[PDB]
Amino acid sequence: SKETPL
Amino acid sequence: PHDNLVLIRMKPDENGRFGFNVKGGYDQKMPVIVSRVAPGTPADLCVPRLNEGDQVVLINGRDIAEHTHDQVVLFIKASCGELMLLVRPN
Repeated sequence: SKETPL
Repeated sequence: PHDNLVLIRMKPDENGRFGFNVKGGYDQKMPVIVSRVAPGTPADLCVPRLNEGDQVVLINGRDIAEHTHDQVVLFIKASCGELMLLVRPN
């Protein structure tokens, strides 16, 4: 489960 | 999602950041969900506010239903001069 901050 | 949707507009900060995290896409067998919202950032101070658990439907008017996590991230990174999001509150 990939998570990325923006 | 198509019944109770919310249109959010936010300008990026000095470093070109919005202050929110995303999870899911097409490569991940899960829809695009706003997992975390940082305090005092464009995503936290915009009207209407981008909340945790919101399912992302559109990014700058583009349908991201068939797009991967990396593409979704890069589409948000291309709106920096404002980011448009159509979400489903949860």
